[PDB]
Amino acid sequence: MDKNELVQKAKLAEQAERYDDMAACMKSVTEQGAELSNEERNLLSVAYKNVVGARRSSWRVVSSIEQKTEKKQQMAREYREKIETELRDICNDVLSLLEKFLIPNASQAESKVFYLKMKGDYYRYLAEVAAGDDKKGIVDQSQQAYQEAFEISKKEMQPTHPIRLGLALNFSVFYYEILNSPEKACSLAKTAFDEAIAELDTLSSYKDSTLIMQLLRDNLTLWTS
Amino acid sequence: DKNELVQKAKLAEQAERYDDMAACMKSVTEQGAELSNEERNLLSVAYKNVVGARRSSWRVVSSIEQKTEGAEKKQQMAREYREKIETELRDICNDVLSLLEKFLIPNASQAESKVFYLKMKGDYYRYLAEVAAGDDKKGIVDQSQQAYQEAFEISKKEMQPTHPIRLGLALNFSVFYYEILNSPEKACSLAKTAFDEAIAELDTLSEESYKDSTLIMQLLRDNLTLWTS
Amino acid sequence: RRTNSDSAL
Amino acid sequence: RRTNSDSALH
Repeated sequence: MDKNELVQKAKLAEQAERYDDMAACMKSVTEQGAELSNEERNLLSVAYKNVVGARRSSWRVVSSIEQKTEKKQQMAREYREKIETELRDICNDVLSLLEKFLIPNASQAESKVFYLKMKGDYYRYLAEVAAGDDKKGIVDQSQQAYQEAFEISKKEMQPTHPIRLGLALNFSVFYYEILNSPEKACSLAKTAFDEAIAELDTLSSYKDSTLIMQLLRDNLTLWTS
Repeated sequence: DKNELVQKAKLAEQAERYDDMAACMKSVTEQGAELSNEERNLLSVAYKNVVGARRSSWRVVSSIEQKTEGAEKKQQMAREYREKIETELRDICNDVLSLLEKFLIPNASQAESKVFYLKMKGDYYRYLAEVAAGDDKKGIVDQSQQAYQEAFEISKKEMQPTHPIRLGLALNFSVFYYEILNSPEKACSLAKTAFDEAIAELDTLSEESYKDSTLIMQLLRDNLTLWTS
Repeated sequence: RRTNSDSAL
Repeated sequence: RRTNSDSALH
């Protein structure tokens, strides 16, 4: 439909908590080829965050059952693999939109940091369930997306920009959970928090950036414990 | 195998994947044998969550439809989306009502099971009535009422006032009167009587279910307080 | 909707 | 999992 009609349906689907519908409408918006507005970009992000988040949550449950259990164990394994297939298909859909439309069309550093962070995120979700010989390649794909976003954000954005702060948050999470590097995770998080604290008198985004700062410090306390 | 399907259904419930859970208990039911109490609960829990998501989404979109009067584009989008949700909802309850008519109610050997499934029939016809069109509504409403009434008569004859299934039936039957029939005085009479009769007989409580019977009693009185305002 | 049915349990 | 990512805010 009209790009603006699909966006209106996405907002309706969001209020109804029907995130498959919401993602289908924002995928259709993206496939029209035009650069996304900040509102449309957020709607796409929120929709797929919820669609993949349900699979991530169910995966964690079933994988823990498998490890706390022989007939029962193989039953859980086949169910985990079913969820994994759903999860991988969701993240491959997002990564394809990123490679084909979002990243090449991004004109400004803010939107490019945003999409490269999203690329790091969905490769990270792929790494969360990857095993065997595919993992190292997937993990490095996540790291390289985060790293490029991290470098652009540090040069073009202020320490208090919520997109820069959210990238540092997820990059530190990548270091802690995927690379099993706790000291680099807390180093990255502490610097982002401290540099934002130092510049809190030049904020426009106050709660959006301070909410991320609270998550940074909460993670720091948990990982230092 | 039935126990494999029941075992996967429990897996789906823990993963909060209620479509999967319902598909497995639908398949178990279609094997034609009477459901265990464990299987019965899993079927009920699965579809309660499956239909509950559509009911919740319907309430949201129908309220948006009503606050966009004079906003033509927004109202027609909400109307078409509500109808899309309604179609999903109707298919879910027709699947449940089909399982009830073909397997669950005919296979119910015990009075407790008959009350449970007849109440379930009343429930899912009530959900159909919440979204029914003009000319379909009265027939759907009468089907819910007749299912509740038959369950109500069996429960009053075979169960003690504190039985949670008898109490849960009185709760939902009273809700039917308030929300579907718009008869608050009958709704409060039904709820008040069920509460009072359970208070008169508190000696008929088991450790396994005395918690469940007092929780429903509190819900009965909470509705009583709300409907009296 | 503040009215509760059995689903509240 | 008690670790939080940016998704906790959207």
